[PDB]
Amino acid sequence: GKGTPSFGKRHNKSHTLCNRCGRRSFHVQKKTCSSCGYPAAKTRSYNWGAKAKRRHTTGTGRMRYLKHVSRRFKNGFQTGSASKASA
Amino acid sequence: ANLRTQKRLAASVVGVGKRKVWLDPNETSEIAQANSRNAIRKLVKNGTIVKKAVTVHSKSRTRAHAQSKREGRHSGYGKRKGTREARLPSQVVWIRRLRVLR
Amino acid sequence: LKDVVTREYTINLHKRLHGVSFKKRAPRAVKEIKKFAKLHMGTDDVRLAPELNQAIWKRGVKGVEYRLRLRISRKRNEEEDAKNPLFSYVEPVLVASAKGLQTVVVEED
Amino acid sequence: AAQKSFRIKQKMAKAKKQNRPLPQWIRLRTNNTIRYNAKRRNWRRTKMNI
RNA sequence: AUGUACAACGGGGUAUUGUAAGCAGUAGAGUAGCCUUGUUGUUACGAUCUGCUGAGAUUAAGCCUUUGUUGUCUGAUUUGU
RNA sequence: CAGGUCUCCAAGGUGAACAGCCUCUAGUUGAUAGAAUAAUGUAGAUAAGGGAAGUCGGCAAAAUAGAUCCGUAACUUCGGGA
RNA sequence: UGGUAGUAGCAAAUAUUCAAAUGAGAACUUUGAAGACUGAAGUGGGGAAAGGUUCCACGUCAACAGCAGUUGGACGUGGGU
RNA sequence: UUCUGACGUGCAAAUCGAUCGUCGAAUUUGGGUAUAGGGGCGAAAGACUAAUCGAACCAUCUAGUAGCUGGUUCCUGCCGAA
RNA sequence: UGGCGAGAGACCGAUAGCGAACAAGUACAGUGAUGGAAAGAUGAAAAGAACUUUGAAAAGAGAGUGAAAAAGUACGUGAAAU
Repeated sequence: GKGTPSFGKRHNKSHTLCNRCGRRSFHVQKKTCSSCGYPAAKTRSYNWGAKAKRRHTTGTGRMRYLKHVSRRFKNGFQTGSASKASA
Repeated sequence: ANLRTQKRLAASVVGVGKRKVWLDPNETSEIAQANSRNAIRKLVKNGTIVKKAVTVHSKSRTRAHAQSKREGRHSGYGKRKGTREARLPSQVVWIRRLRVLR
Repeated sequence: LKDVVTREYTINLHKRLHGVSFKKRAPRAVKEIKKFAKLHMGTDDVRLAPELNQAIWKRGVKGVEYRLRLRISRKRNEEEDAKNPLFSYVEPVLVASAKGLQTVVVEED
Repeated sequence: AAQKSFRIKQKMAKAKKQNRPLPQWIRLRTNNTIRYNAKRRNWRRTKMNI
């Protein structure tokens, strides 16, 4: 009775999509995510989750701005525009 | 051909369910062309798909038996399986005995 | 060489559908009439008829009649021919009581 | 389900537009190792879990 | 493989149940309808009963027997001191 | 995957009945088949005479059973027991 | 990757049959003719949860449907709320 | 409940069949919500807490430690135990 | 032992080296925290097989390209079990 006829009754969801991390770990009754910790203002990661940081650090996504930062350091944070020389 | 959709459409058009339509087996190539409901309404009108009228459930032996019960027959003790206050309750008979006198 | 012979028969199904399971009798009537027409006409491609199919299944699976009048026609085949050039075609005939009738060679005119 | 919010249907739209084989012209392209689509999600095999 | 052969039917015997379907009946508890209202007064309804009816049905699929009717009767394979 | 998962509609006959059994509207005819039908199984049966003598124990089956009428003891908390 | 072994087995839910069409090929597709079943606390009509395109059409038969396949909740392409 | 029937490399990591308890209330149940690990909850069986429970699952400390079990990769020669 | 930009090796060479030489924190499993793969090498170059025939088709047989198809897109050499 504790096996397949009680896996019959299993037709709800305890978790839904998290808005922040999008991973489907958002607990509905507690109203807090269990993977990223939304809506607490920090992102939960722990030093025993060595692989979890490897799944959620920088560089795993687009790097929509930092990709351009180091290059913009190399030129010395230029402002303005360049001129025309020849050819 | 493969006339699944034609039998479904014919049941939806005529209104009788799928167990009673009659796509005739001689004109099957014609019914291979009629793929829309507007063509099913052509093939119902001229007589290529018909309705196959209802199987008879004669309530005639029922009428003869109820007529015999009206005559007094068929009501012994071996046709009497419920209790005397379940066939006709005593409270019903009492209300009839006393809505009349009152 | 011609062999277009058409005959009639009584098939006795009680001596052939004896002791069979009830939910198998009418299909065994069918498989038995095909074996009958294989025995008599000699060809091995036998076609029954939906009239004959109704005549077996008048009484469900377990009510096939005792004697039937068959009419077996050994016609010649054509049109991308099968492995024999002749086939049987087995119709029923309408009679009141099938008991008492012998076999009859049907004349074609 | 049969009466939905919008966000789940938006992800179903993405899950529809991804449920297709390779374009036939990629297999001729220079330096190609992709021989099929290794992410075909069917509905009888893998539930996407929203 | 051309035979007082065999098979499919049909006939007869044997056997099992038990008197069919249909038609008829001064049989039928009674119930109405009528008229010359009767000394069986009839017509209709009426489970059942009687007569043809020890009838009908089945009978070999592991029963018997048969001069009747209709048919079938060489397809394939291997084998030697 | 012969399991599990909340609810609405609701036909005719027997029958007290939404029981079982048969049909109408509706839907299926899908669950590998063919031939034989040995042992031993699974599922259902039926048995002469005796009757639990079987067995740890009447375990398993059988028997009763619906309705109508009559009749209904000890004990009792006086309601029942039935 | 074996022997096991082409065996154990593919047996609950009373059940299939005939002819035609497509086709290289129909026990299983389609139509028709029968025969049955669920028998309205239904193997019927709608839904909630859940699934997410499975809905619907055209084409195809490699793989899957523990047999089959010209059929499909499959495959390919589109349409649809 | 019983058959201690079926099945027991199953239809099924607990179902199938007949029998049987109860069926109007300390009833059955959907959804929401509350209670969480040495804590929750318990008409109490140490039962239940997502096939896990005399103390859940996950990761880390962690390659825990073991006087205990298993294994320990080529040849020839010289000596050789307890 | 983080990020960026560099140089190197008495290191590993695809069951090794990071979990990841490839669409690798990917496919997938779990309610979740999390767990987490496998998978490189035709040829110099697609020249990746026109054409005829058998078959319904897959394919075969010839033919042909290629140094070589005992390299044919299930593609380098291609062992042992079997």
